[PDB]
Amino acid sequence: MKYLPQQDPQVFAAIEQERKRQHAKIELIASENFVSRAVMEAQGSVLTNKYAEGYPGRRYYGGCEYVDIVEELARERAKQLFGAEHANVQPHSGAQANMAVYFTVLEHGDTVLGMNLSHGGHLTHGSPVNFSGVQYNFVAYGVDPETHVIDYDDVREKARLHRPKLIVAAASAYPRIIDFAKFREIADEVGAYLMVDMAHIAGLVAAGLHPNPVPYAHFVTTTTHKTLRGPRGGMILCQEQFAKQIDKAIFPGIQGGPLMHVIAAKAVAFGEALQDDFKAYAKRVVDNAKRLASALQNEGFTLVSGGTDNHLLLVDLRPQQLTGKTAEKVLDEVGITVNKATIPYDPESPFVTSGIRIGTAAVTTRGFGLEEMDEIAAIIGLVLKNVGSEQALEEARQRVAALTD
Amino acid sequence: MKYLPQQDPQVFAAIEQERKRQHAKIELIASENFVSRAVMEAQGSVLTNKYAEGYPGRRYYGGCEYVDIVEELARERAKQLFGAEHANVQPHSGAQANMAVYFTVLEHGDTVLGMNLSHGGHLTHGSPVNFSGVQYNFVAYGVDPETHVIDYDDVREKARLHRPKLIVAAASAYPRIIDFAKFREIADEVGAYLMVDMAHIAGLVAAGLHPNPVPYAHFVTTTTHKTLRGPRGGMILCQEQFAKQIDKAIFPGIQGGPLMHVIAAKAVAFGEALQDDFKAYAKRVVDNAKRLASALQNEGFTLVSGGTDNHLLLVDLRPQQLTGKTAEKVLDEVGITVNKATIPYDPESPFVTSGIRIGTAAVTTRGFGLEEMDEIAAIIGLVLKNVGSEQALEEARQRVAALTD
Repeated sequence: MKYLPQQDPQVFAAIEQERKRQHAKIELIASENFVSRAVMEAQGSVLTNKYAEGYPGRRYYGGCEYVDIVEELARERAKQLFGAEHANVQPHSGAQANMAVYFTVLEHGDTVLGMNLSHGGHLTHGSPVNFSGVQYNFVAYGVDPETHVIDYDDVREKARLHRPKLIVAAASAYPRIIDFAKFREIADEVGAYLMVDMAHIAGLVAAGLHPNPVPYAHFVTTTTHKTLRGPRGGMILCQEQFAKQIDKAIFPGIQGGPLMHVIAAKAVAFGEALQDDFKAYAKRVVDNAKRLASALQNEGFTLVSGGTDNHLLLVDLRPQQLTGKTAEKVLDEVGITVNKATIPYDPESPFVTSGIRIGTAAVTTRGFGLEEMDEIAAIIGLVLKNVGSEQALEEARQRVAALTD
Repeated sequence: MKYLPQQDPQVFAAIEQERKRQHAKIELIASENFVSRAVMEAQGSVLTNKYAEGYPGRRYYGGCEYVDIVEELARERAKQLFGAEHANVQPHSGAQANMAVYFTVLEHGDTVLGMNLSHGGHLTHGSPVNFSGVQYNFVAYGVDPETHVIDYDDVREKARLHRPKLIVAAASAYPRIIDFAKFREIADEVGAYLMVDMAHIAGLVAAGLHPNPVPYAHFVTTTTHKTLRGPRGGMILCQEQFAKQIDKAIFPGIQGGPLMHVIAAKAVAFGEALQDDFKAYAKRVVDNAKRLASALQNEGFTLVSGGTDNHLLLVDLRPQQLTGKTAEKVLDEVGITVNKATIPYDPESPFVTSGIRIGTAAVTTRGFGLEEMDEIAAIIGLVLKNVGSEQALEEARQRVAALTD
């Protein structure tokens, strides 16, 4: 940076702290990643100055010729990446992408069937303190209490009983492959739309390491900042038959001016994802997650569903008589960042929990491999088996530092 | 830029076109401005990598110590700038800022009273194709058909008749000072909340050139990218008594992860606005708008309300037998960017219109003054009085080029 240090010493100092923090810690938040310098440059461009309500070639402001090129690059590369008939790259966030789809096909009070929030479902999949659960009548399907895999007979029974207008598949904390074919079959049975929220798994889908929801879903929503490794924002994919309706839902429905600089950054991230090396990266994410899972089991930890098919895993800490809150706190003390997480049929509140959620997307981006996964698991074991030993915690601290250089 | 040119030639070429476009054109879109290099650097920072759901010191993710500092700088500087008891700097946009306030105090189907959309009111103030008009029952107050000033007796009558739960004041195309005291008096009479959407005038308010709505309104919403000259986004100001409710409306109500890099950029923009030179700038914006108004009248143009008290003006093109659409198109041909705009009691559709909307915030930022205002008015006169003369249009083109260097 050149201008920020002089203009705003306070903001610059805080940003610099954050930058150094991102290098020093072992970042295991499943939803996080590190974007490229190109992506950041796009976000830091003069495109923030441009009002561009509407869509390419159909704007409500003149002078959009070039931001049109940018948005179209984003849309076309997204369509290449996922094989979708239509893309809307304007959603400000995952929240707004989901909001727009709901706005398109539902009226206030309509019944929607989503994943149980304590079993992996997201806040925007029906929380009663979120717009989703306040605006619409959400019911939930669950995972099997033993396997922790989605119970498709439960999905089917809930759908047949409650007759939702929309079924939502996908999750913020589900460590196994989702069967989109079965979701569509159930949706077809009850005459419901199917929406898939692939936010967490979007990069994996792009790399062919998770089945693609696009052929099975009427709508696919996603964020651009998780496994897709792009800027912070949302996107909607859909068949051509819903394109007009989806576009109208975003604008003039639920948003105004799009963030053209962020859309530029989306285009850049999609360009990166189209490359062979992104596919290799995504494989290492999944490989690393399996390795970390196995290594954690070797340390004596129980994992939700007994492992992982994707980028993320959940540790069930009940055998160690620890809460997720306690584990999160102590791992923070040694420089390892995780989330506390509710496990299926968790006896604890969502504010305490019996689990931690871990993902490998971020550490994989920084070049961590299988050996690093073994060491991360060993450090977690050292810490969680010795929460009362300051010497153990200091050793962990030193081993964390050794990993991050 | 260093990394974008190599990584993504296509995106870089389009951004470069846009940058050069921003220099070449006379940008008169009332809602636009040019942000500083510091603001852009903040947006282009690694803060995009950080999930920070929740609020400073009360996050749902660890490792937020430094992004907390950034958000708090934004909130505290906003409170300094506007004298508000509470700020929420998380809204992704003006749309979401407004959405959050509505979510806080209204239930589905509640009556809201806003400014007539063809008289200056915004899309999010009750359009039937926007969430506002679909989710809530909007009624409208109008301006006087002769003076084009808000008819406060009409505000009062509509409020007393329809008994709204919320009254919205403020506008996307109102060229005069709004009387917030009178709005609060009417709101008090009918037991309604008052929300002021100061998006357009926020920079002017910060510089003491427009009365501050904060003391009169229960909620004040704004964008950060118009006269405030910040990054693209939203903000809500309110009294302490609504702070918890407003914060909960943004999260977990209507959004997820905030854009921490954009929040950094907001902090920077607020820092700039706190400086003496921003106050001088804002005065020049208003001075330039008055000068441009007077110069346009000298050219024989009729202005909505007969002039301006702020950054923007509307030309009523009916005396010239031109539509706003025609004027917008031909001005585009010579390198002047305006919007077509509905005038009060416009005989034309909102897609054709009888007016153009012009603002001086952007040209003032690039250093234009009173002499430049005279020339801009003279060029507009030359063009709009000679729409069929290619030689006149080429002369205009050359005079536009002379202004932008």
